[PDB]
Order: sequence, then C-alpha cells, then structure tokens
Amino acid sequence: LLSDQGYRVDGRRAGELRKIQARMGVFAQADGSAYIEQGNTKALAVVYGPHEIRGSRARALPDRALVNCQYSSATFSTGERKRRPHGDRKSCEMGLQLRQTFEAAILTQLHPRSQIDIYVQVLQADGGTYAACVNAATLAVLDAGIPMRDFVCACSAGFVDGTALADLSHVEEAAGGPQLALALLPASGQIALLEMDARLHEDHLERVLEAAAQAARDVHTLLDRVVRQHVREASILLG
Amino acid sequence: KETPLSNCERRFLLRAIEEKKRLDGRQTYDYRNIRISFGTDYGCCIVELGKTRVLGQVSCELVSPKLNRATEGILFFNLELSQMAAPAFEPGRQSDLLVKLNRLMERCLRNSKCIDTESLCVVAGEKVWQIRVDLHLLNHDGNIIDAASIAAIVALCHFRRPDVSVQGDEVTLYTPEERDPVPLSIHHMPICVSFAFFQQGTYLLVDPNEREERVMDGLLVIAMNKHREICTIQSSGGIMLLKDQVLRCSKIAGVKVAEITELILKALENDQKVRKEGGKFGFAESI
Amino acid sequence: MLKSKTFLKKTRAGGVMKIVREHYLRDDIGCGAPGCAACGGAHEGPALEPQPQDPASSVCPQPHYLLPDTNVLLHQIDVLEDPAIRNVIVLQTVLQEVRNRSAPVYKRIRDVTNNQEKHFYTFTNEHHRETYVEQEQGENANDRNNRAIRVAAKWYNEHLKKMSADNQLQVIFITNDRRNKEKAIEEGIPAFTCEEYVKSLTANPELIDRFSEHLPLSKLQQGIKSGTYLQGTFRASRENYLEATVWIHKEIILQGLKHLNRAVHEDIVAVELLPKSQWPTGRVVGIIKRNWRPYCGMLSKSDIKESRRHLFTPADKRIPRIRIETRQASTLEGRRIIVAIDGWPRNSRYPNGHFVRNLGDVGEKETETEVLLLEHDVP
Amino acid sequence: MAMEMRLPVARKPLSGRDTKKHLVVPGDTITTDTGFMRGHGTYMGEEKLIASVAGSVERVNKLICVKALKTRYIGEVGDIVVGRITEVQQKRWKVETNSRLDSVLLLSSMNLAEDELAMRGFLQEGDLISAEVQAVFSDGAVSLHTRSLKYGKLGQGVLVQVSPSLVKRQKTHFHDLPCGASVILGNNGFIWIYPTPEHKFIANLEPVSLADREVISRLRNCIISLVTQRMMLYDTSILYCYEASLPHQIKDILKPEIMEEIVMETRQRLLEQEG
Amino acid sequence: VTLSEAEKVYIVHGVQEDLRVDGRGCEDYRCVEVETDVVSNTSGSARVKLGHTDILVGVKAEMGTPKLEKPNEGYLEFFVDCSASATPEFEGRGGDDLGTEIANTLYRIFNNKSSVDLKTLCISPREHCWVLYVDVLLLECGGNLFDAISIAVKAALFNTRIPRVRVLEDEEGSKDIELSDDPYDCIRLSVENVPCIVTLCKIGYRHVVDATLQEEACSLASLLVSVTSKGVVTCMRKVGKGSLDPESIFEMMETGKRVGKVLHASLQSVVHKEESLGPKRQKVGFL
Amino acid sequence: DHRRIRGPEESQPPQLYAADEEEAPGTRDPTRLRPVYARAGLLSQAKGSAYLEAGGTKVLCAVSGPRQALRGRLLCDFRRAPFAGRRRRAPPGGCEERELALALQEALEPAVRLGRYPRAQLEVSALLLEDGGSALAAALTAAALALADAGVEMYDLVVGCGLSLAPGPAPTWLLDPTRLEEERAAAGLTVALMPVLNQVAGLLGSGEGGLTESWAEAVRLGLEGCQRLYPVLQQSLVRAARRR
Repeated sequence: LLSDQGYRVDGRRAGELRKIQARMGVFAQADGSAYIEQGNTKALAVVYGPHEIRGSRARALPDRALVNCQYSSATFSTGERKRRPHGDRKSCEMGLQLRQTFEAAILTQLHPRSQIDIYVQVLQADGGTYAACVNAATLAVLDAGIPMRDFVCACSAGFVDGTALADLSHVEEAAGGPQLALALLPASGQIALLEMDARLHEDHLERVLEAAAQAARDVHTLLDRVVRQHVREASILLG
Repeated sequence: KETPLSNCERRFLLRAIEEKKRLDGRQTYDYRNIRISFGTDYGCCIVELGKTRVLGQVSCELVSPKLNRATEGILFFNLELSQMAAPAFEPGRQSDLLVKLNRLMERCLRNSKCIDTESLCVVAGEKVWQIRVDLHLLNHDGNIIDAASIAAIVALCHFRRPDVSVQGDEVTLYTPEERDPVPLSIHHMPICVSFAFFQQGTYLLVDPNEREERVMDGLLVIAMNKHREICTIQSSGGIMLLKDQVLRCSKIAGVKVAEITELILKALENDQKVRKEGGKFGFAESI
Repeated sequence: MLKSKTFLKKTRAGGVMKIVREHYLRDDIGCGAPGCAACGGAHEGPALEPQPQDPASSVCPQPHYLLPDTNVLLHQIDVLEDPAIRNVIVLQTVLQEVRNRSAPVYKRIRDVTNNQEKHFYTFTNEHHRETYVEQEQGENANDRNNRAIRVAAKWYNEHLKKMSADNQLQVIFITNDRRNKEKAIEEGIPAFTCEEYVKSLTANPELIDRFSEHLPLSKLQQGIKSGTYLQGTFRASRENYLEATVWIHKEIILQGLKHLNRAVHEDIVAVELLPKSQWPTGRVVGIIKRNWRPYCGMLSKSDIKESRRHLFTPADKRIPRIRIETRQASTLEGRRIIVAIDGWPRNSRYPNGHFVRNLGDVGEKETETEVLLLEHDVP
Repeated sequence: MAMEMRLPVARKPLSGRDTKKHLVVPGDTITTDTGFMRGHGTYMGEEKLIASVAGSVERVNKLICVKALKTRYIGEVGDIVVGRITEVQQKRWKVETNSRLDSVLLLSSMNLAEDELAMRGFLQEGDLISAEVQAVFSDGAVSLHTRSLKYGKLGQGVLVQVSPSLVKRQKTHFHDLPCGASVILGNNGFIWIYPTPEHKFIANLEPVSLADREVISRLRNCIISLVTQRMMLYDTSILYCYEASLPHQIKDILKPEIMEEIVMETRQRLLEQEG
Repeated sequence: VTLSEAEKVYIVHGVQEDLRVDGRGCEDYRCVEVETDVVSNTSGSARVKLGHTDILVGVKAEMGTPKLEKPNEGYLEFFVDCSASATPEFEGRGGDDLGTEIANTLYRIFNNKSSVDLKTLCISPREHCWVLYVDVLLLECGGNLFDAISIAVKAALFNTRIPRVRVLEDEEGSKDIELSDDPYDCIRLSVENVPCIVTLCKIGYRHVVDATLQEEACSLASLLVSVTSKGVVTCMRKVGKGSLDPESIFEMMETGKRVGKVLHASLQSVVHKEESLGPKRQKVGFL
Repeated sequence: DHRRIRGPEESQPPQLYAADEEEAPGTRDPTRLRPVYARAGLLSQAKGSAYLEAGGTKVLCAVSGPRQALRGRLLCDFRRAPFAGRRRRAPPGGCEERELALALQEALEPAVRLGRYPRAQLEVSALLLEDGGSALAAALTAAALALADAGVEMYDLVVGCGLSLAPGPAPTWLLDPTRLEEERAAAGLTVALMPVLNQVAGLLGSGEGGLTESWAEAVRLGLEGCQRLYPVLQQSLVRAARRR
C-alpha cells in the first residue's frame, strides 16, 4: 500500500515535499560548508574553493577550471554495514554525475588553472540520496562564493496507480519501481540532469516529468529563503 | 596518447551539422547497417553496429544464493574494454568511461526486469543458477552503449542452460550430451538508443561515430521496449535541455526499438533454421 | 507537526534491524460530515449523509452514526455488507489491522467503500493532530490501537457537539467484549455491543446474522531396527484429504492433520502405531526420504494487488495447496504453471515452494496437452 | 588540572538590523538602467544582467557589481600581503596566500651563477614573508615585490588566518600598539603579531620576555573573537578589545559568553565614539 | 613545511614558561563538547567537538558467528574512515593509511577481556552472538586526534542500546527468533571499565598535554597512554619521529594518570546530566 | 586475488579441533635471557643484511640502498612468513603487519640520521620466519644490524627486548618470553633503546591489567635487559666487518 484515498505512507499528498532544513557555514576550518536534511536523510557538503593544483600538475586545463567530486557514504547508513573501500562502483558513478552537474553551471570560465573540489558525505540515507547530495553541494558552493549560473535544485518523483508522487522515501523506492530524479536550474527551465530506472510506459512520461520539475521548483522556493535569511544576518553584523 | 582532433575538423563538422548532413551520407535519423553473427557454442554473439564489433558471452554456474534473496538467481555483468579497441584504452587509465558504461548496462538489464530471475531457483536457499555475462569491446568507432545493449540482449536470447532435475533433495544435473539444454525465460527485449546534442540542444542527432562524439557536447541514452515502454534514461556531458526535446525524443526511440526488435527476431529465426539442417553459425540480417 | 516512529523489525536474512520512519500530522483532515463548517463542505468524495433519514433507530438512539471496533469488522462483515446498515464511519487503524489480519475481509470492505450508496467515510485518524497517540513504554500494540480508537471516538463526540451549530448528532461505538464497552463508558462515549444493537435495531428478518516434532533419521532407523517404528510409502486419497494410508512391505489408515505430520503424497515415512483401542491406525513421527516432483497447477491470487505471498492449487487433487513467494503475480493468472516444493515448516498449514517455468494459458490445446503429459510423467 | 565539558548550546538568531543594503542571490535579475558598463561577480544572460554570487550589490556611476561575503583574496595593485613559501624553483619562489593561485615572487624584485645555488640559503622553504603587490599576470596570478626594507623575512611572532573580506581598506596597516606588540594586518586573510623591536634581515632568535609574550597572546585571542563574531577588524577595534580583555584572564576568553560581552562592549564603545 | 622554524623556537620558548599560544597552562584542556544520540539509524551515536576537530561515532548491532578461539561470548569490531571531508591531502587513498593506524590502536585498547563485559553479548553459545560494529567517522582533523576519538567511543558505547533477543531452537532446522516488543532493552553496557586515551606530547624540557596542530608540528616525539577510571593503565605507545629520554616516560606517565582521573569523572558527570535531562526534551541540535 | 593460485574457499586450523590439554611451562628465573645467534652480511644481492636467531625465534632483514629542508624518508615493510605460527595468515595480511610496520618506522628514525640523504629513500624489509617469542623486538634488532652493515649513517644501534606478564595472583614480570608464555599471558610489553645515548626509541605494549608502578618497573627492567643484551650484537657485527 502506497497511496490510497489520496494519502501516502508518510501522511502527505502527492505534491508536497518533505520538511527540509539547510544550515550554512558549519566548518569554519574549510572554505564552504553546508548541512542539509530532507526528512531523515542527512547530507553534509564541504568545498575547499579555487585552490591551485597541489600535485600531478599535468591535469590542469589552460582555459577553464577543473571540478573534482567525490561521493562517500557512511558505513553505518542503512541496517547492513557496507564498506566504501572495495565497494567503489556505485560511488564512482555518483561522483561522476556530480562532476557533470557542477561542470554544467559553475562558470569554470572565470578560473583558469583552478581546481574546485566538492566533497559530499551522507550521514543517514532515507531515500532520495542523489537530490539531497546535489542540494547540499549547491548550498556549500554558494557558501564559498564561486560564481555560478543559477541556484541548482534536485528532486525525485515516482508513478503509482495513475498518480505522480514527489520526493520519495526509502519505502517508496523499495517496492515501487519507477524512480525519476532530476536536477534543475529554474531561471531558464533547463533540466540539468535526468536519472530514471523503471518500467514506465511512454504515455505517462510527460506527466511525471512535470510533477518532478514542479517538486524541484518547490525546493527552489524554500532554500532561497534560507539563503536570503543567512545573507541578511550577515550584513547586519557588517554595516 | 590518442591523436587530437584538428580545429578545422571541428569547424567543418559543425558546419556540416548546421545543414543536416552527416559524414557518411545517411540522414539524421538512421542507424548504421547492423550485423548479428553467432559463435559455435551457445551464447556467443558478435554484433557489428558498423565498423564497431562487440563480443558477447554468457556463462552460468551453480552458486549458493544471497541470504536476503533466497528464491531467485543472480545476474552478474562485466563490460571490459579490451586493449585493441582504442589506443588510449590502457588498463586502469580509463576508469570513468568504464564505470559510466558498466553502471548503465547493469541498471538497464537488471532493474528493467528483462530476463526472469524467479525461473532460475533450483532449491531455495541451497542451489540456484547464477548467470554471468561478459561483453568485450573490440573496435571503437561509435556508441558502445547501443552495441553493448544489442549484444547483451542477443546473447541472453541465444543462451541455453543445462537441465537439472530436482527429486526431493537430490539435485541431478546432466551433461549437454545427456540432455538438450533448455532456452532461458525472457519477458521482453529492452534496448538502448543514443542521442547526440550539439551546441546547446539546437541540433538532434542519432548514433554518433568517433569524430561525431569528439565534436559533440551532449549525450543522452533512452532505453525502450517492444511494447513501447521506457526502461532507463541517462544524460551525460554537462548539457542543459528543455523537456520538449526529450518528449519528442521518446517517439523516435520507440520507432528505433521496434525496428531493431524486428532485426533480432529475424536473426534468431535464421540461426535456428541454419542449425536445424547440419549445424553452423547463423549469420543475420545486416539491414 | 512532525513526529518519529520506531520499529525493530526482523529481516529475511535471519536478522534484526532498527527502523525509524517519519510521520507527519496534517490539520486539514475533514470530518466527512457537512454539518461541520470548519472542515469545509461536501468534499467531492464520499459524504456521511447529513441529517440522515432513520434506517431504524426506534429503540435506543437518536439519528446518529456507527463506528465499529476491529473484531466486529472481522466477524460481522456479513452483517455490514447488507444494504439496511447505511452510515458507518471507518477508521484507518482498524482498516490497516484488517489488512494485516484477513485478505477477503479487506477486499469486501474496499468494495463496499467504493460503493457510494452505502455511505462509508474513511477517516485518517493516524494523521489528524487531535487524535494522534504515541506508544507509551510498557504497552502492547493492541492496547495502543484500542486506546487510539477510543480517543478518536471521543474526538468525534466532542467535534460533533461543539463545532456543529446545535448538538443533535451522536456517535455510537460497536464492540464484542462487554469489558471494552465498560471501558468506553468509563472513559467517555456511549457504546453498544454488536449483538444487542443488531437485535434491537428494528425490522428483524433483513438483519438476523452473527505441530508435532520430527525426529532425526538416526533415531528413527534405530527404532525401526529395534522395534515399534515401521517404515513405508505414503498414499493420499482423492476423496478425503484428511484421510490417508501407509503401505507396509499391510496397510495403515491415518486421519487428521495432527496425525498427518505434513508429508506429501509419494514419500518414504516412518509410522508409529496407535493403541489398538482407537482403531489399524497409525501416526507419522518422522520423514525418512522426501520424494518430490514439480507439479502442474494454477495460481489463485489474493485480492491484495500488492502482496507477495500467493496461493497455488496444483493439478491433481492429491497434493496440498502450496504457498509461493513470487513478485510477478499478475501475468501468471489464468496460465497453467508448474511449482516445486522446498520444505514444510512447523508454523504454517501449507508448504513453501517456488516457481520454475510458465507453460501457457488455460484452454489452448498445446498447454493442456503438455500438462496432461507432465502429470502422468510420459517423457 | 581541571577539565570541563558542556552540552552544546544551540545558536540564537539574536535579531535590530536596520539595513537597506540591496541583496541578491544567484539567478535573479539586476535592475537595468541603460548606461551601465559591466561588473565582476555577475554575467550577461539573454541580454540581461544576472548576478552570480549571493551577497550585496554596489553601484558606481558606471560600474555595477556584486560584493560577496566570503571569497578568496583577489589581486589588487597597492596592497601589502603576508605569505608562506612553498617551493623553491629556479628563477622564482612560489608563495601561497589565500588567493586562487599560489603567488609568484621573481628573484629580480628581492633586495639582497652567483644566485642559483645561494638562492636556497637566505630564504628558507616554509618561512613567512611580507611584501607589496607588484602587478597581476594575465590569467589572474598575482606577483609581489619587496621594494623597501620594511618588508622582508619576518621575525618569530605568531600568525592567524582569517577571511580576507573582514579587514578595512585603510592605509598604514602597520600598527605598533602602545601595549608592546606590533601587528601586520594583511590585505588578504593573514594577521601577523610580533613583538616590537627597539633597535629600529637577521633572525633575532633570543627568547622574548614573559610580559611581552602574554600581551602578544592577549591580542591573538581578541582577533579570534572578533573574526568569530563577524565584525570588521581594524586598529581602534583591536585597542578596545584589549581594554575589554583586561579584566579577564587570558585562558577564559575563548569561552563564548566572555566573547559575547567583549564584542558587545567593544561595539558599544566604537558606536558611541563613532559620532 | 607547515610552519617556519622561527615560530617553532617562539612556540618552544612559550612552552617552557607555561604560556602557550592561546594562553593555556601546562596541563589544561580546552573546552570539550559532547553530544549524545545524533544519528537516528544506529543503536548508539555520539558527536564530539574539540576546537577545530570533529569526531562522530556510530554503533550498530548485528548477529553473527561468535568465533572459534573464544566460542561462548562476543567481540568488537572497529573501522575508521579518515574521510575526504577533513583535508584534500587525503582524498582517495591516503585516508585508508592513517585510518588504518587509529583502528589498530583501538583493538589494543579493547584487547583486555576486562574492558567491556563480553559475557553480556552472548545469545546462546557457539551459535549466535552479537558483534558491535563501531565506526569512527571524523569530520575535520584539527590536532590531538586520539583523545576525542576515545571520548567519542566512550560516549557512543554509553548510548548503545542493544535489543533483547532470545532464540528458541528445536530438533529441526528451526531458526525462529523472538525479538520481543516493548523497546525497553536493558542490555546497556557497563562502561565504567572502558579506557580513554590521553596524549602527552613533548616539546622541550617540559611535556604538554593536548597539543594543537602547531604544537604537534613543533614537537619531536609523543607518548600515548590509555587510562581507565580507577587506576588501570592499558597499552602505551611512542608516536613520533624523535627520541625520548627515560625519566620523561615516568613523569608523563604520572601526569597521564592524573589527567585520566579528571577526564573520566567529568565525562561520567556530563553524560549523566544528558540522560537526567529531558530525553523527550532538549530538541537535539546539529543545527 | 587473481594474481595468486586460488584453492579451497574456507580452511580451518587443526589445533582448534585438536583435543588436548597443553600444560603451562612452569616457573623460571625472571631475568633469564635466551641465547642469541646473530650474523650480518649473509645475503649477497642486498646491500646489507642480517640474520637473528634466539631460541625458537628467527628473523631476517635486508636493506635496499639509497635511490633517487629536503630529508630522507625510510619506508619500512614488514611481512611475516605465512607459515610462522599455528594459524596460517593470508599472504598479503593487511591488518597486523601495517601495525607492526609503524612500530618499526617510529623506532628507526631516531637511529638513522637523515640530513646526509637529500631526496633519497631507504627500504628496510623485515621477514619473520618463526614466531617463537618476542616478535617485534627481534625484528627491530635485526633491522638495526642490517642497516648498520648496509653502511648508512646512524647515531647508535637499536636494541629491543619484549616483556610479558604471567597472569597469576602475584603478577611477576617475565623477560623475553616464548610463544607459549605469550599464549598464557595477560599483558605483553616491548621496548627498544639506543644504549649509548641512553634514550628510549620506541615502546609498544598491549595491556590486560596493571597499575602505574608495575608498568614503570617493566620499562626499567626492559632497559636493563637491552643494556645487558648489547655486547653479543657488538661482537657479531665486528666479526661481520672482519669478513669484509
């Protein structure tokens, strides 16, 4: 049982999100640090900013910056203990898609011979891991002041019983089967990244994609408040 | 150590894209002429997508099952880039493209529920079939995704496993001399179609080859079905695209999966009619 | 408001693992009655027929509503399907407990619920902010469910009194245990039993309704060589599946599932003799050699469209019904499949088995041909 | 020997802002009046000026830019800077500041083949130097030069790294306080604290006396407290922080309550003598 | 390479006269922050915050084979992920080096058989016992790395709640296990014999408790002493490139047991203040 | 995994299935050393080598030469032989070997001066053939002698001895135990000091139970043992130099 009489397992309808709270500037030792939580999924993101290349100096590109992303899950995430060394295949992909989304809109043009590292550590996974990681990395980058095209927000969506669902939990990704996560920058409506692993029929596709994008826009209407609230309580202390 | 592309190569090829003309002479919506060949033994296939050869092999054993999943069989995939395929494919250097192909193939042909896992269980908790498929990239001149998906589906269709008989607790297997090996249970045939996006989503292309991948900036993969169900999609290359584009892309991908499913069925029928009358390898349609 | 719920469930891999789920509490849950204006009006969904015409109150009540317990909903479903009983509010906790307990009861309740004419309103009590309860430590789950049902009933009483314009709509609570009715009186609400209400409604004739162990084979073959235990082949009968025989090479009759210690048709078993006053009757105490084979048959699916465990009726009548663990469960319906058994645990009435292959739909020539070949074992 | 543990106190919003500075987040639109040139920290999109870093806006008669709150150090011409030496290359040294690249120091600027092997001796790998900025290379790398003899290899002292957007653009950064310690307020995020010399380079490796050391270590903790409470960092602020630090002993001022009362008293003094 | 030698000689002359760079004495910790039960997917969780350095420890419960050496009671397992969150110096492979070493030390700290009562962890001997998976995930390394890990693992083992399981077994296979309800679970570990690590890093003639990054980098050698509550001393280690003269070992050993008494009593008081205060209250804050 | 010949999946040692009660070895003098047989320069293709034997404990070490402020870095690798001890370890190992390698590296750098080796490295390779007793100390001593015969500059040799505690009602420290005396043991300690400069170079010892006085007595007894043990190593290295 997933959705009957319009109500889900968590007790929320098909359109609304989870409760997500993002905090900026955790680790003052680093450059940019963000901690976000979407329901019970905890995500932590650290970016060390545009520092020069320390070793292996042949990697540097002459025109644009280089973006390095590494995804590491905690060993105590789910019930079964999993080991991040010798379990690299799932992670290698999750890092390379982050590399794609943050070479998409980070403006590498302004930083020649520059390395930007984005490290994301997940502390407690409860479904929708990828969207939480992308949102944490976006808040972390906008801490450190790397100038980018647009605020980046990601979410997920499923399709059960003729209705689209937004922001799945672990239960709904477990039994259901249709997952579709996307990363979106809302100033131009351009979908930055798609992920979908399903048996979904073609005639429904557009519908769930709209709902997915709609959920992403709701994320953009929430985190923005946090960012503005944060930057407002910067300026009162300055001038 | 690979040879770099000229500036004039880039300029001339983009100018060729701006008037909707490829290099070889086909249109924008044309796959290259494909060819399916089979090996001697069961489950060995060679797919030519057109100057691009992919070898496919299916092996199968009896392994004790995983503890959480006691009543179905395990699928285990390995797509390994051979050294002969490209001069820059030294072992350990190309990890990124390796993971990006491997996980896509694994997600498609596992989470699509393409071939049955529940038909494999012999004794619950003790003995179960375990299917390992191996795809080798032999020649690199185009989509490894499309040719790999074609080779994996053809190898899953052509493979046969030896019979086991269960009587009480006795599990008695037989040699391929003693019993005919049964074919494997398949629900449907999902397949991958690759789309190339050029200069921020203005120009849509199908099936880029080597130069056509070096000049592009966007790649998209749509996996579809005979019954026009979409299995998996994945974007790569760092591009930004509107949803109208993927909505028009699903239709063309449906037409293409229908045609290639026709080609695979002709391939299997022609190979079986060859092996009914003396035994050989059965070529297959190259159109 | 957000709260958190904690479970300590087991796994399939014989293991215990913790679960923490989120749980939201919404404010906009409507009461389902148009007499309230704070909820809003006439949700396009099912209503509760405001100011109902009296079906037959006539003895105890005013015009009112019915709110049942779990056990009355499991037992008096034949009473509650009847078109005379017309306005009943169903809580979500009771419905989920029914979904855990019995499949076709849940099926019939869903089929009455989608029927508009018999007005049922399903109430999301688990997410309403007034009615949510937390599990106090030192309390079983059944006690938590009973206290939740009682608190929601008191909430409906207080909500239909004050939030309405004038308090003229009561709520009625139905139970089986009279002690639960005493608890409901002591806490709050008026209540009645199922039997007293179904008698004193009015207009009677429309609504008068209401393991043994298995010794290991070493001790078995020791007792056979030494004495009383005697081995043989098992044989069921097509007539009565409670009755069976064992050949000894002399035949021994054995009946009852307590005596039929869960051995399938053609096996090698070891029988103990009963005392001679209860007769040549015997009882299975051990299994020497299992001898199973894949059976043809059909997969009768349960009415839950989401569940995994399913029931399988084989081809010949000699084989007990097999419970399997598939996920396909929809394309297999109406097609003859073959199923192989894997063991019989102590706990269940039925064995456990597994799917192997699909043959074809029922009625086609090739499918019935290969089925009648596989049943009589022609190679 | 006593140790202390405490429960972690949750942060409080602590509010009157009274600020009209105009604030943008990346993605939204700057108001376009015709006759703007361009800005840094923004870009052109669909013929519309779109800001690209969250922060405040600044408007000049021709220039419209976005000022962020935490960036790394940007190359500016007339600034003095402190840096750490990383590598010793053949014709130049590599100096690390909190800039987007490691800064380069050519040998031709340093006031002292005969130079090549002796280059290692008088400027050790890993010391601390202070210099003016000569010019900026094309790719954004910053080049620095020691013109006068007030620059050079530093003494022994102590170093504190801060964010570079928390110091004033005010002249005469070299402050020798009447407390007994001199301080260099770099235009990047470095603050250097060293005891004052009376003689008015060579490494004076004699031990510094105890009162001078304790004054040096009182300035350091006040600078840490100021940058923690996110206030501007300049000379009179450091003096009022020293005066507010004088009642408490030195170890205890990194407890957050003492930090709060020191910053409140200092901000009150700066506001009441501001005007 | 991390700091110059003039500032080295300034730090050592500050050390010899009882005023370091922050103004602490010879034998004084800075403020230590201990937070109980952060991660809500574990059996036990702790967060520990010292200045710059951050250590979070999660403890789960699992079932498994006890061993063959010690058959009738259970054991502990440690894994340290020196993550890429702390420095880019250890990013892909350098973290598993240092994250090895710390883990090894913890085995020695728990190689007592008198450390934690392992006879509590037995379910039924030779068949099923509990395995405490203790995982140490440090967020940011800021100096004096071994103290905060020990404080964190002590706090996390205090928060550890293990569910009460009794296993019924029959003459058949019968793996049916109860997992009784009511999560009351009074199998809380007796932590009063679990030791804590104190470093005593040596800078000059004087030895210094709780060096920072500068104070470690100016130092030659270091002594690593693990002290229990009462007076019990488990393993000692010399860590460092430099040498160490013999009477300094005895001086640092006595100072270590003194600091150990102070730490242990203060940690017990603070964590009892946590559980005394509003387990439904306090609104646990990681911001 | 696939670079070695695979065999069975899971194997068990016979001693756990062995049904016998092995007696304790009894009572001895506490300062009863084992006889020491050491010789240096045994190997040929290595630049320097040493072989050390003590009762039932055997260890061999060899040093690869220097290869291409700036400071030398000796990285040391410690492999145990796969047939040393009752149970057979995996040929990579991976858990305990890196733990002993850190003890080797943190005990050898006070010995080897590295200002005379800019931008170079040294490879100290120790191999433990028979785990008869004190395993870490014999490895330290043999690595010190091999580095000395190899011709790198030092300040002093490194002499190390291990200790152990019998778990009786009166805990009495034992010096240089055998493997059975470690199997019966509760707590074992290992020290190593340069005897001329009279400074401890590294101490590593796991505990089971003790008090601060007892650990101090064990440390000073180990110092006495190493100072006592030194001259045999001296005369052996003198004879090895006379072969040159």
